[PDB]
Amino acid sequence: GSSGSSGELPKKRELCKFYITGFCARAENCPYMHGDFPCKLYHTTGNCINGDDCMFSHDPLTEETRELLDKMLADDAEAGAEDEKEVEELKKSGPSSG
Ligand SMILES: [Zn+2]
Ligand SMILES: [Zn+2]
Repeated sequence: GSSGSSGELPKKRELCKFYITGFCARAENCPYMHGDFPCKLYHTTGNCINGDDCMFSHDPLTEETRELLDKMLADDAEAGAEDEKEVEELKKSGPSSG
């Protein structure tokens, strides 16, 4: 990357709230980012659980994209919701059969 600049046009460079799952009514009509968008996990720590077959792009962050994360994260991180959690049972005792 050398230019960095990006003409000012009506295009959302954010992670579509649908792409996350894959059910986005508008495919090529989605003003948001789908693939190009850089992977989060791959960055959060460096390695992605998915692997080489990730649904997200693993390209090297750029002066541009970089700005995205700053927002995406800030939004999510800041706005966090509580969710139940527990430790599933490995193996509960069972009766006998004869
Ligand atoms: Zn979309
Ligand atoms: Zn990934």
